[PDB]
This record gives sequence, structure tokens and C-alpha cells, in this order.
Amino acid sequence: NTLSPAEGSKKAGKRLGRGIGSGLGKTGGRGHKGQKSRSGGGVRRGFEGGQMPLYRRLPKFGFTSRKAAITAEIRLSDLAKVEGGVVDLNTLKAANIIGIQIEFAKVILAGEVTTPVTVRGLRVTKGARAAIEAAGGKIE
Amino acid sequence: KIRRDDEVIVLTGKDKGKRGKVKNVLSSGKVIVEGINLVKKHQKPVPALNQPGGIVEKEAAIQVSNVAIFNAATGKADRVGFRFEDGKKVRFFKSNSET
Amino acid sequence: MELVLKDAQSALTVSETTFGRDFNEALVHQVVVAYAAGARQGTRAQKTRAEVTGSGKKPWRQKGTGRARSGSIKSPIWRSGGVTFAARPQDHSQKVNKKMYRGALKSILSELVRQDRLIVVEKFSVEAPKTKLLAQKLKDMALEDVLIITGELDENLFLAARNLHKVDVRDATGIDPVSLIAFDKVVMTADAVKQVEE
RNA sequence: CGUACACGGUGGAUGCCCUGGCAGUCAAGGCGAUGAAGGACGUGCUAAUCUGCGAUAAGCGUCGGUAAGGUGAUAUGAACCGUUUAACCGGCGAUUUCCGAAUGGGGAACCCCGAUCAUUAUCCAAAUGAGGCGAACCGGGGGAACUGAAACAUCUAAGUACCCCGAGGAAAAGAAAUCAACCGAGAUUCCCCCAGUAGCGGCGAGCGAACGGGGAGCAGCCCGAGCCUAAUCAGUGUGUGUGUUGUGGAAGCGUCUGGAAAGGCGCGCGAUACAGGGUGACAGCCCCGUACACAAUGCACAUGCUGUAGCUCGAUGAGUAGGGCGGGCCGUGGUACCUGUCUGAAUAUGGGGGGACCAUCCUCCAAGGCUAAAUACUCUGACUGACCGAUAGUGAACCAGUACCGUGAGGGAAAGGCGAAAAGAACCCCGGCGAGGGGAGUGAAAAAGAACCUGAAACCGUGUACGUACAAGCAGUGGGAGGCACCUUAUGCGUGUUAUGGCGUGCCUUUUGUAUAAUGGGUCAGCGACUUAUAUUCUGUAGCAAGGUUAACCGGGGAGCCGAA
Repeated sequence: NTLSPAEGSKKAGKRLGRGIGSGLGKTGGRGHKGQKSRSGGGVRRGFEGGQMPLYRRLPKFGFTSRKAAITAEIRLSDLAKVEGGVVDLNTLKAANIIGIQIEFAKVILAGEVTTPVTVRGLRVTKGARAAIEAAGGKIE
Repeated sequence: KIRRDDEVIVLTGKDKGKRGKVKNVLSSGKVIVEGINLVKKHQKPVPALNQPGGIVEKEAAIQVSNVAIFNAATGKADRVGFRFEDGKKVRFFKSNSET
Repeated sequence: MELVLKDAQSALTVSETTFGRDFNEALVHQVVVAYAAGARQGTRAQKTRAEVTGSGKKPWRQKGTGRARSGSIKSPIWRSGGVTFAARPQDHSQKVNKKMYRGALKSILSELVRQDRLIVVEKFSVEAPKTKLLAQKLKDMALEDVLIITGELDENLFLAARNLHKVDVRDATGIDPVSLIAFDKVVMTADAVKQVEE
């Protein structure tokens, strides 16, 4: 009625996670108290991202290799057999999670169920020769 | 609200039952009605409170709480005086609910 | 299953809807414990611009100190300054989410499909201009004690109920676990549920 | 004279209030030589300030609104005006002395005239322009240092600070001799992403794009001739959506406390209107106001229309492309852009470009020009804010940017509140006395009297409790003896305080060691010292699970990132 409601306005409802004391948590409350790694803690931080060095000096270093074709596109068996049907060459890959702006890939028999759909790909490895041969089809 | 061009009727103060027009209204809430006055020293018909001192305000200092204008309820009060050129106010005056 | 909806006349049945998610009363209550008023300016450690001023300007010996709008910050030896003892870059909270916050945002939606809880109301509810009509639809609903809980809806903020006992009006679009259940309890509408589903 | 307390004072904290600030948001947005902004100085019967005007001087006139009350803030005395309807509110008009960027000339406001540059020119200043101001934003030029690289000459901070010139309310850019995943995209900016990748760097530290994609906004065209009329130009008529104020506007109810409720308690109500304020103490239903309604103005962006007026043909810009020398600058690498000196093409049966040079493809064609739309700030108006509260907050809620300081530039405070009204101390005594008050009066919740609410601490006076001019010092504790004083906490149970006796070297940092002749504080209150983006690496909790999460922008996305050999 016209009585001041027991409550009801802003901070009503659920919150975030575990019983949060106050706002996001602090470590060194106001005033004075240890809080630190002791010693000469001030001027500037310790680490730098590298070293001194002794491990970074001149170990078994190497060098920056030229950009690769950026092949390496998982096209494992199954997930393509128990999916769709035939015709799965260079034209119907977007439907699947196989479609890199670059090119090339590979087949990794994750399963063994027959399909026996054919698949081009433009690549080939062990197992690739297997299947799609004893089941039918031609790779390229 | 209360206006100066209206009549008031006391109901509590020792001046209970007295009738008169509103002299003036202060931003204090008090209202002096033509009638509720006091007898000064040299017996001069001038409204004022009853207390010893030097120079003090006039008016009997009445309160809108114990007065009686147009109270929408069952009371012992009766008729009360009340602009007209307004027109719209005439309608409310004609209604037994407001003025 | 099938959550029965209610019309303005708090009919026994109308349409149906529901949500699927393992309700966690421990987690939902673990939700009503984090920010009812928890976005009232924290006190972190390392979260802003802060560009040195170098030499120049006004003559006087002074050292490098955090200066934001003539206001000192990130400087340990000054209100709101660097916290050398890192880990806890803010102000006293609780040792604690990606799954508790959101996960609860889901679990809560499931709290509705529970018996001893709220009830779905038809869209016509948002129409009710007056507030008294609500108190009535809440009385006949046999849930007038829900005012003791809270209230919600869909579309726009239902003003006509912003006065009812405990009512933090909110829209199904952007409903943080907060409005979802004021003090582990709530009440919504039809269109709301649908909008919240997604 | 030690200590506690009591009464009064000093003082001013605190509690409450606050006509103020701080911050965010929406709307709106230029002024002037028809001489503005600002300043100086006048003006109300008295007025010293502030504000409003300005010599018709806190005012005059018209229309509309409004209304009986009015004559600014100060509620004073005197006094005036208003129904020949004022005050007040909005718009507009009239007037508007002298000085004043004024420019005739000089000049710290005073005295006499278009000064200076420039165009047209009947060369007569005759007809015109420039010469100033304005919060930031914007464009075109000039261009550091400290600092960082824990040295420093490249580099970095900087292309910043600052300086010069200029436009608008918006500028700059721009229709491609481009891009270059391509049988393709295809004007230019801006936002997000792509990238912190390519690239640069004592390759040390650091520095740091673009193409493309996703969006916002979309408009293309003009320089010789032929011809003819709807591009363009000139002019005319002239908006829909509004600005402020007033009108259609419900509502003291009951009991109790009180001088009074906006109290407690009981009951009811508003809501396409669940801001706030005022009214004698916490009234959303007392008043204004909030949603709402109507009328006065400005803007009227556009459109319509008249006369102009299509369209057609060819070409298309050399000291340029390019090369060499010396520099600036850029992420620019022999592969950015620009300046200076010198040299110097061809020409579409030509030439340039696709991040190296030269012959062969694809694309596109400079050395001429113009071009709407998409974000900024915040003076001004309004609103809001889990912001602060008058040693807080803007320096300024009280005369404040005032008092006051400095030759000057410049610097720069403190001071809030009695209340229902008015009181704010009448009258009497004393005394040298309008400078010392008993008494008494004022009062509500003023434990009120002219810097007045409340009103503490340091502290002062009187007074009380108790020691006290042989007295040894942390000044306790336990045990046993003494007295005195009080029986609102009756029970061989406690206090105030003290005589006497056994013990007992303030507090805080530096330092191997500090009670120490190591350092700091006379005391007090207030004030005063560990945060705002992102990235990386671990830890505790929790949902779910090789799937998982999104970022710009949409409750949709999955770009992209990490993981999966």
C-alpha cells in the first residue's frame, strides 16, 4: 500500500560469483602494511622479458624461416562419410569445417567405417592410399 | 489554499466562534483575522500575542490548523466567504466539493 | 516438460515453454552473492593510459608520479596507487565466472521450470497500464507473495509494476543473472522466456 | 600545586540541514565598423554593494499572455502606481547623449576629421574590400629540449610543446596512369578488424602500415567547336515536424504528542504522469511541479514555379615523366613523400603502374579543376548522478576571484543555519562610563539572544572528592593490616581516595648493537601515503567439455585466436 516497501529499487536480484566481499578484490589495503616482495621494491620492476643473459646469450640458436604455404588442413576420415554422401572434391568443402583461405590439406583416418565416397584433396599420405581403393573411388 | 479575501472561523483558541476576514498571510503560515485582537497598554485595538517585552509583532498569530474555511467533512462550522472574474473558479465554487 | 502460462485472469493454463539446464541452487545462491551493488568503482592495479610528462611546465623539484587529471594514481604511495604485492588488482572481494556467472545465467533460466518458483504470464501483461491490476493478477494468481520476490517481463520496461513490492524492472534482452531471480526468486512473462532462450 | 569530576566560560569539533559545487546526458550554437565583446562612468525619494539599465538610465512603446496586486535582491521609513486593467512573462518596434577597434591627428576616456593598404574608377574615395573579436575543434606552414635508450652523437620524446597564416559550423580528402587473393574489386574520409603482422632498428632498446573484409554515408562531373534548349544560373512564391507562457487539473482523513506535523498508529489513493522542491518537525494523493494540453516567435532546411535551359563532335594539359647532386621527413627498406640546383622524353602505330633494374603480359592513363553526405567541443537552456558537503566540494553555497600582496606579469583567503512569528536582552541596581551583570525576561525539540541550532577536546575559573611544605621517582600487582567518605544495583559483596611497605630507567625509526648525549615530535582535531587499458604466466573455485570463446557491430556472428601430432 502506501507504506514504505520493505525494499525494491536498484541493487535487487542476483550478482556474479562466490560471496564477493566488496568490489573486485584488493591485496594491499589502505594505510600501511607489508604488501610487497620486500627488499628494494620500488624504483622499477624486476624482470624484463629476456634475461642477462646466459641462456639467451648465444645458445643453440637458429633463425626466422621464410613463410610456408600454410598445407596442414585436417580432413580425417568419417565426419565426411557419416555426413552428406558422394561428390566431395574441390567444390564442396565450405559445408564442412574444412575451408582455409590458403590451400592443401591431408587425410587422417580417424575412423574406419566405409562410405565409400571419393575425395580429391590434392594431398596424400599413408592410409590415404588405403581405403578409397578397397572401397572405391579415385584420388585425383 | 488560504487567501486574504476569505473569512475564517476559529475552533480551538479562546477566540473560538469568532468570525472575520483574513487581514494578511505571512510566509510563516500564521494568519491574522479581522477580530482576533488584543488590548494593548494604552488600550489600543491592536492584534498581538500575550507576553511581556519591548517591541513585538502584531497579529494574534492564528494557525491554519485550528481555523475553519472549506473543510470537506462533518463539522460544526457553517458558511464561509470566498474572486469571480476567473470563471473556471466559479464552477468549483458551485460544486459542494471545492472552491 | 510444459510450463503452464497465465492470462490476465491468471487462467489455469495458456501456452507452454521451458529451459534445459542442470539447476544449481548452490550456484544460483552463489550468484546472489557477487554484485547486487558490486560495480561501484573497484580499485585494480594496471588498467589505463598514464603517459609521463617529462621535463618542463612548472619549475619545482618533483619526481615521476602518476598524474591523471591532476589526480594521482598507479603510484603505490598515494590513494589509488600501484599495488606492489600484485595478484588482487582491485579492492577486497572473495577468492573466486566463465561458468559460474554464465553457467548460472543458464541454470537460473532452468530455475523457472521448477514447481516452487515463478510462473509465465501472457504478453497482454505488458499492456496493463495501471499497477493495481498487477496486484490483483498477482493476488488471484495465488502468488501475491511473489511481490516478496520480484518481477520481470519482455519488450520494454514494465512501468506499471515498478512500484509493486520488490520490483526491479528489466528486459529479457540484457537480463544479467540479477533480475533473473531477485534473492533466488523471480517471475517473468511469455515473450520474455522466448527472448531469454537465445 | 598533583588528579577526577561538577557548574559556567573559552573554543569550535560533531550530529542534522544546506538557496553551492563536481560529474554525466539531451538540446541548442556565433557577435561587430547599422561600431560588438569587454571596460569606464552614470541611474532608484534615502541605497554603500549586487543586478537591471543607461541620461525617456533597475526604465519608454506595441501586440499577445496574465492578473490584482504591484514599485529587483533587504520583509525599513516615506511614498507611488493599478479596473483610462499595472506588476510579471514572451516577441517585436521606437529611441538610444559623449568617449570608445573609430581610421583625421594627438591623447592614461580629452580636443579638431573617412587614416592606411587595395580594386573599380564618371580617377571625384565617387562606388567597395581589408584592418577587430570568439571555448575548443579544423586546414596550410615553421619547428625544440629536458627525457627514454637507467652514458651517448642515429634513433626515442616530436612531428609534441610553442610560433606564423587562414576557413567553417564544420573542415581536409576525393573520383583513381588505384588495388592486385583475381575470367576480380573498383571515388574519397571515418569506425572495427586485419597487425602489433609485413617492414624498420648499435636489428640493441624500441618503432610500426597497407591491400582486403565487416559497417556508417553514397554523386558525379567541368575547361575547343556544332546545335539547341528544362544541367546551371538569376529571380519569385514560400512549408509539414516548432519556441515561451497561460487555460481544461483530483487531494487534511481519524486518534495521540506538540506552539506547529511533512511523527507514531489506523485507513484510503495516483501511475501511457513510481524526479525534485515548497508549505510552522521524514505529505507521490496540501502547493508548484512530473506525463499532459494550448497560444505568441524564430527557423522555417525542402518543395513548387518564371525566365534561362538539352544534346552532339574531337581532343585532353613538358621543363612534366624520368635521371644526377645536396637535404628534410616517413614504417619506407637501392622498394614513401616533398623541397632546392642541374639535366631532360615520348606521345596513345604513346606512356605509366603491379614495393628491386632492363626487354616481353594484366591494369590504368598523370604533368588542369570542382564536388553533398557519415564523427568535435560545450559558452548557453534543461535534466540526471549508489558523487562531496561548507578546514568537503570549483579558489568562490556568506563582499570573492572580493579582502589583501607585488612596480609589473602575477598571486589570492576566511566568514553558512535563531526561529511558528518576532524575539535577539525591555525595566531595575551598581559603577567613571551605550566598554565589567546579579536579577529578570525570551524558548518549542532553540540543554536559544545579535557570527544566535547542536556544541566535544586542548584549556580557564569556582567548587567538590582526596593527597599534600621528609619527600625518591613508571608511580602496578598480590598478600595483610589503617582510617575516612557514599549503603539507585539489599546478600560476611563494592567504589572515591589515600597512609605505609615489597618491586619498577616514556614512545617511535636507523643500526651488528639504541633506554642511551643516534634521528623525529611542545599538545590537539582534521587532513595525509598502494590505482584506471591490455597482454603474458601461475594459483584457488565453478559449469561444460576436443571442442571451446568470441571482437567491431545485431538477443546474431565465429572473423579470428588457442588446443587437437
